[PDB]
Amino acid sequence: GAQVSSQKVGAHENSSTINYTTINYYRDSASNAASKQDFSQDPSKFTEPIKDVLIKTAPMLN
Amino acid sequence: GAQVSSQKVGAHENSSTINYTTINYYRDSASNAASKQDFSQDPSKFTEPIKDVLIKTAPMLN
Amino acid sequence: GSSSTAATSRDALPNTEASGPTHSKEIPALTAVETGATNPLVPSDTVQTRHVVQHRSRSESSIESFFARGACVTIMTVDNPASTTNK
Amino acid sequence: GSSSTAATSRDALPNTEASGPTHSKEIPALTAVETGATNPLVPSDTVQTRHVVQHRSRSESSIESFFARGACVTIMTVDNPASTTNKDKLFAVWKITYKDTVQLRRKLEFFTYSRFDMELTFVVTANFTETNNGHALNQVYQIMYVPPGAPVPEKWDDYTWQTSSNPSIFYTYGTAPARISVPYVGISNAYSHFYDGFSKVPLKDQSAALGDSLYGAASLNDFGILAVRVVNDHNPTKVTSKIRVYLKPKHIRVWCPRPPRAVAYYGPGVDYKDGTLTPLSTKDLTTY
Amino acid sequence: FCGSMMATGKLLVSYAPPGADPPKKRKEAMLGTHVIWDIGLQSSCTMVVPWISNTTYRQTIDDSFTEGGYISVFYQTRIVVPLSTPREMDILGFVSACNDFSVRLLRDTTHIEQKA
Amino acid sequence: EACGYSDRVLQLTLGNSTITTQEAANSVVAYGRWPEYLRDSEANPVDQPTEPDVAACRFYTLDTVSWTKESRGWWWKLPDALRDMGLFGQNMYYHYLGRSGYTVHVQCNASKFHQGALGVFAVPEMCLAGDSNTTTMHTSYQNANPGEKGGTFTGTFTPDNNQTSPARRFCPVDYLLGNGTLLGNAFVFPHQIINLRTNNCATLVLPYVNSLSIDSMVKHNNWGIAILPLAPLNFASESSPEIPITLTIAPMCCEFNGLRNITLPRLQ
Amino acid sequence: EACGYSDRVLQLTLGNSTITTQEAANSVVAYGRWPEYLRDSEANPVDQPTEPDVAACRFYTLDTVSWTKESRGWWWKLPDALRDMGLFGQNMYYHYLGRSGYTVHVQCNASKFHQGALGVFAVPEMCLAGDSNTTTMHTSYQNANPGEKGGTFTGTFTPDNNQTSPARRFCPVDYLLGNGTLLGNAFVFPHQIINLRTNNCATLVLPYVNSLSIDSMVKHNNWGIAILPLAPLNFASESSPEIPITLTIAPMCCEFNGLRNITLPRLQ
Amino acid sequence: EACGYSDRVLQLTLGNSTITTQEAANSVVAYGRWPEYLRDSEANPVDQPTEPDVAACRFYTLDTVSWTKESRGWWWKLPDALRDMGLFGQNMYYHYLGRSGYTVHVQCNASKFHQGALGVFAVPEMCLAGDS
Ligand SMILES: CCCCCCCCCCCCC/C=C/[C@@H](O)[C@@H](N)CO
Ligand SMILES: *C(=O)CCCCCCCCCCCCC
Ligand SMILES: *C(=O)CCCCCCCCCCCCC
Repeated sequence: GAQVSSQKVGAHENSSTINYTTINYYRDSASNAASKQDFSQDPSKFTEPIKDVLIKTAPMLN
Repeated sequence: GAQVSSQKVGAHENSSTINYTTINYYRDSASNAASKQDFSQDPSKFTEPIKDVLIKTAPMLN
Repeated sequence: GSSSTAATSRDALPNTEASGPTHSKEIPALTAVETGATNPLVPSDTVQTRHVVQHRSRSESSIESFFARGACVTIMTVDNPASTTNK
Repeated sequence: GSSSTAATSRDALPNTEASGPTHSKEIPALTAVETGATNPLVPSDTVQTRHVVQHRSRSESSIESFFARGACVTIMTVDNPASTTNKDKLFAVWKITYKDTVQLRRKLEFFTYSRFDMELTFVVTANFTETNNGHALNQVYQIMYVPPGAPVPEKWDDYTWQTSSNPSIFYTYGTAPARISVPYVGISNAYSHFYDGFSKVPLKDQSAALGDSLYGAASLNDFGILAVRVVNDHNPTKVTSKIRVYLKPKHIRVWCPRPPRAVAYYGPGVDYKDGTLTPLSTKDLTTY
Repeated sequence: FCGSMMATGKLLVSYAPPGADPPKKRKEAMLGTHVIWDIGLQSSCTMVVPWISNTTYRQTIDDSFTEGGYISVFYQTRIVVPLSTPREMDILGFVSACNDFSVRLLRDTTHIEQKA
Repeated sequence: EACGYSDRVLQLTLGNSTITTQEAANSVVAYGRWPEYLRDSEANPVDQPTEPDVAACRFYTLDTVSWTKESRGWWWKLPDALRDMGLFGQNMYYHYLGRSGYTVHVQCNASKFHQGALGVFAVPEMCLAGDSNTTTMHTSYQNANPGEKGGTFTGTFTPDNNQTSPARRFCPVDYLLGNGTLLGNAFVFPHQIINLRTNNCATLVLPYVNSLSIDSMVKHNNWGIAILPLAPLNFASESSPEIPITLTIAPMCCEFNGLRNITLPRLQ
Repeated sequence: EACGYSDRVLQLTLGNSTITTQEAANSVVAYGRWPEYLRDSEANPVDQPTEPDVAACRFYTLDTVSWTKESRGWWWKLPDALRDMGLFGQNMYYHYLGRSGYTVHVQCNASKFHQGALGVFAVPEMCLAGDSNTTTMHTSYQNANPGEKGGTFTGTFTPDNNQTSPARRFCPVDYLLGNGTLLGNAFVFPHQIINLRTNNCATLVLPYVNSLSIDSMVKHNNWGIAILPLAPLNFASESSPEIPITLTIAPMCCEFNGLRNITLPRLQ
Repeated sequence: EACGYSDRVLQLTLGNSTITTQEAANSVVAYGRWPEYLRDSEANPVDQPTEPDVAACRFYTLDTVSWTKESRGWWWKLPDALRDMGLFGQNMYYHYLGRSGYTVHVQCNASKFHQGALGVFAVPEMCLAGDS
């Protein structure tokens, strides 16, 4: 049941992808650690909540 | 996700390559131990920084 | 057995593209905040920019990353006196 | 599953080759240091050598190997007095750096720029100060990391110790010395062991005192500070504790080599002080 | 521009990267990164302050070494209005981050506290 | 070359300027790295950079200094030394950020009957020691940056004692490389030796070196040019001989960012 | 564009500077020729040219002048007007030869209740008439070149009578285009009209014009920018109204040859 | 539209009510989410729901307030503000539970010679501070 993943490597030694192994000991999801393998989304719903899609090169008001 | 490598063996017992097993527990590279699997390079950039490559058998100045 | 492993919180932000001069009918700089929206502008829209390969990430600013830290919510006080004490 | 495993740091150095007599127009021994270069010569170039199979390695002299050791960068002092005492409960505030001590600093300084993941190990020791006889229950220390900009603690017990966002280590006395890892956190592409300049530009048109700043000093606050305290409440019998911080540079890289510090360190900069400028000892030109 | 429709004008929005005398006159401000905003139907005008710095990252505190420079505003020509119209108006200003923007090294803020 | 070509005789050409030399000990390229423009993969400042090319990337000749039996050595800082040099200094002051490499050509001729050896060194981040024993890192911006005329080394450390009105300047002692380390080891740094009997000069091609891709040329000096007498000047029998040391330098593959109004520094 | 786009609303961007306009009468490109670098087939000076690009090829805003019922008109000369403008003036003075095009943006807004028409003209080799009737072609270099502040036109020709100590300057009469020809015909020259009721400004894109491929920017002015009131300023009922005329100009595809020491002109 | 259509001119129609506007700055849809009925996958109360449709899902015009140099601002709460509005308020009071979206149209005209800017905000769970 071992879950193997990739570490986004910062400062590399004078020493190919590096990995880290994770295994869940408990039956309850809540007991589990944070994956940190999270997703980004486009701000649109907040920065441009307007009915009629807007084109930056053209006049906002027309 | 286990990383198996070779130990450069020093003083051998009256007892074929010997190996050691390594596994990364953390998601962050920084948390990881030092591989010590490092590389050497030729001193040239410091011992012979001269524009015109030099041949030891011949006159340095010509 | 072993299980190995779209935009990720730790993916590099968008690269800055080389931009030259402009004499057109297109008006990015001009807008109308009244509509409730925020002008999606970028450096290359109002000035002459060079090509830049972006390595920076929003990894640490993600919802989990932002709160991924143990915080003190209270200090409880208890005790164990001498049998004799009146309290 | 299992992943198994050009010149390696631990590869055997070059073998010495058998060399005979010579009567030629080739002049290896002769050269010209003026060019800025160092004669790549080897025993077989100036003398008759035998064949030797070389087993020796430069493994231990590699950048990582050279620094692969925990070094003491500071000693923090904190305490926990009797509630009654008039003087304040003593909590420690240390500005993070490798210059408060000399050993590790001299090693890092063999080079201009550096890059590396930092491993901090904390050795905590406590003791009784007064010819008293009262005792004290096992102490629990709180090592809080306060980055530049964040509310620096003013009292052993003020709101800041909540550490909602800042990273804190809650160490328990008598237990295996505390340890944490830190990535390459520099605002630059590499740590600067030396900065030949200033944080400010003195502008004519503007008052002298304003444009002034320290020589060789960049960010007034490079990496913030380490704020340590004893979490336990004031105890009738006073107990003083000391926190020794061991710093080890891992996954390290270095650039542009320099000549080692030849004379006694005098402050955070390259400054030397009178009376310490004569390192070398007396020894005659013609005496073995 | 929250002034009346009958009110015209041309303003100069400037951005001057650190290292020199902070602009106190259009002349100096005009010499650096800027935008000549012309007031009309399009109520608002956006000036992009490009990521121009020596260090890969700047400090979230006042610091000579990681200084960002100067943002100043001026009258390109002058706010002109007809009769029966208000000679004085207010302009609101807004700030936001471009898609190339990021932050790091999470920390506790000073903008809130619990003295007691 | 059986055709004639040789290590001692070179011809360097940058923009409208050309340097010739019949007595050179070859030429040195710092850390084996030839000066280059800032790559897209390594770039930071997003704005279209200013590349003066031939207008600035040419040979500027600084004020000629005099070498004598008494001389303890001379020092300069880059870009500081070129700050007032034609279009290069102008572009450096008009911009917040700037990066540049250099071709350093140190000229010093004499005669087959003269003696002496000039140790010419190119030092990255050449931080120098101050004149004060009561305070530290106190050397003022004005004194730390001599400009074209550069500074000089002293055979002896003499502390600034005027606590009230401090000289606030450097006290670089020769045998300690002006920075707490033994001169004998300065050779680990990109360099060349001007040995009167062997050569007229020293040519060092320096790359842009630094913890950052591009930085503040006005606040920070990337390279330090140190010239010390390894072997003292000496001639025939004259008790007080003398020979000039002329220093000519040329900026390379240099580029600038963050354009605004000109920077007027308080240099005095 | 059904999408929104229009002749009246433009956005010009050069280097680190951007100009916006919601009330323009389109834009004019002198003789249908867009500014360009000197071609090999047409080149003269053999040395590698200096091309400042973004450092000089950007928008400089000159000193804002005031338009009133009394104003007879204003005049400027290129490159003269930009001679003291950042890196462009610096590169112009450091070089013997130089060539450059321009994007001239004349700004002048008012109100739906104001009246008036500004005749904005781009004149090649704009030679102006002197103040003397006893002598000719006598206008001094200092007076012929006002720099950024430019000069102005007069409704009347009044001869310099001080024979002993001559004013040695221009007497440009409005209706005669300051040069012996009728203003009504100035329109044969690249131009635009700023009619208060129709538009905020005038945008003229000027190419490098001249009998030579490249010339002396300091000795010779290629273009003349003349601004005269075709129809007098007028507002509601105010007897003495006023509105600013701001002039912003940007050098284009500009290049320089014959680099040497900086030219220090006797401008006073 | 080369045909005429524009951002400033809109026509909204709900049930027996229609709103027209020749001077609008487009329209905003909170969090990019258009009002919708409760889905089976997300439903809680098991009883057949009451959906008034056109009887309640139409335009109610509240009491007109006056804007002056002195005005510091105004506030309202939903559904509270519509509690007494025809069939919508009736159905709201007759039922234990209820859910609803809204199309908020704030009207305020003047003249090309007037000045001023009204900041109109839609705040989720707008908890306000007390007087004590
Ligand atoms: C709970 C413990 C958290 C520990 C937090 C440590 C983060 C700060 C580490 C800073 C590393 C500094 C290393 C030395 C850098 C110096 O050489 C600089 N002056 C050079 O750039
Ligand atoms: C999937 O996990 C199969 C591989 C198992 C690897 C050994 C597990 C190590 C110890 C786990 C026991 C779980 C603790 C409750
Ligand atoms: C790759 O690792 C698959 C083989 C797993 C071997 C068992 C791992 C032993 C315990 C690891 C758990 C990781 C701790 C966070």
